[PDB]
Amino acid sequence: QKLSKLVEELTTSGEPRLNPEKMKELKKICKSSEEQLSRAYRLLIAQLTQEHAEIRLSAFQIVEELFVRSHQFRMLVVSNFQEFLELTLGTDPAQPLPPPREAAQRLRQATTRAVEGWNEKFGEAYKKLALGYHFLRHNKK
Amino acid sequence: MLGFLSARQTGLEDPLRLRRAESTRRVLGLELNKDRDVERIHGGGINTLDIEPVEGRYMLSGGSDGVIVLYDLENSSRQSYYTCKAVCSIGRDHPDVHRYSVETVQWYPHDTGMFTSSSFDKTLKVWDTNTLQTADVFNFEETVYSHHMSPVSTKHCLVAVGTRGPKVQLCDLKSGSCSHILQGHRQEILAVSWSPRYDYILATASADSRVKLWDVRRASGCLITLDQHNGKKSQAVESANTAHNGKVNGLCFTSDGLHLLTVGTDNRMRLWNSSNGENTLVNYGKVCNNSKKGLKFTVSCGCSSEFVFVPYGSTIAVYTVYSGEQITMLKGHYKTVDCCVFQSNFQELYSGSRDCNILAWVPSL
Repeated sequence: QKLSKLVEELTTSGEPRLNPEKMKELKKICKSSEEQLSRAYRLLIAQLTQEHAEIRLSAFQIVEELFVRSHQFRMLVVSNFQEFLELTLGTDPAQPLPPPREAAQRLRQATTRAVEGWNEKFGEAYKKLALGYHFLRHNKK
Repeated sequence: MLGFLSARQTGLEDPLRLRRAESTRRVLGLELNKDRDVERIHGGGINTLDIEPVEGRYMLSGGSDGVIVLYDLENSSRQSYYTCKAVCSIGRDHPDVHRYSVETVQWYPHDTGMFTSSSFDKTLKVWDTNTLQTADVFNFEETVYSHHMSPVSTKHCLVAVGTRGPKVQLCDLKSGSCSHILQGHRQEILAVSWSPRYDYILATASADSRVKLWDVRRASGCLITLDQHNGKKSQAVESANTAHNGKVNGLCFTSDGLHLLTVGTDNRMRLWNSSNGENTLVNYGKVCNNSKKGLKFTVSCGCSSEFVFVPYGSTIAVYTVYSGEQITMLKGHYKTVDCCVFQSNFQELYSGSRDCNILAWVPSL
């Protein structure tokens, strides 16, 4: 719906840059209804699973901004988020063989910095962020 | 629950009913408690965990980094949130610390004052818990995959040790004799487990796809060799009578000891009659293990229906033992899970993994 419209308007790689007005509109829409974000993750898995690395970066940034801002993606990334733990363990680490890793190295660095930020941003009881960061630092950063 | 309380209170139902039923309900509700943490001390993956059999208060943990950590599992703080602090630790600076991966660690049954631990440095060290010093060392010619002390034998205090040799070493902690060997396997013994029922029955699982039950008193080889088919494919025993179609890297007797659970690298878990080694044909589906070493898994105790918590990749898969029905998969680890140990007092599970973490699973509500 409108979630998909905003996802298309933002993830488009023809203008691959962070736009604040669209992101604040998405934040306000997600705050208006929690069900906006539960399908948004499904949209983001579309963008993470897409061929273009810029779309993956865009969907990662959208997921991060919804988790840190909307207060509805927080209840997806810091509660009922084993999908998020597995996507963190599969994104930076090697994709499970035979399937190899398809993201770009700049996207790997962006994910590393996002994990380092989220270690302190929301870690009141979610320590698997830090555990995954340590595993990366000792196995496939 | 109010029906259960009333029926206990008025005597319609044995109190046993409420205990077993509520423990089962707690186990089914087993969930990653972020309300409890285990202090991270291992620099490497945790290969083994062991909660003490008496009082269940302290837990040992052996890592691939060679260190041993001794945790306190009791909430000594008044808050509802607490961290299972590390009481002691055989660290990198302890003179007796293992040089390589600690693959198995076991509290001495009948008393908490002693515990034994084996490593890929080809040693089984016996530790005095109070002094935290080795009281004995058994060197083996080959690296140890598993050891186990009988949880039941008041009489003998042998340690069955499985190393890459085809022979099972029995090490008597009572005056020290590590010469006895049980011969009959053809490749590395990856798991050893004494029966909890019979003082002298030992089940040993090896790389040659065989599990054998020995009466260490007996002088005449294995009692029984577990057979998948029970006779449908029958051959003069030189290559047949395999327990699994791969390496058998895990053993576990059920609580009462009347059945044996073996998991092998054929991605199967089988349940065997521990008396005549007959396959009970319980399905269990597909139990993913590809471990190149021993896979330590546990069963529940004191519940209405017995469960088995088996490491399933990065998760812990919970099955019903006697029906195979997969209850659930506990998903909280980031790398493959090596060991899970069951706290039967409170239906709690502790699982260690290659991600250098020990996660507590506590029943919810």
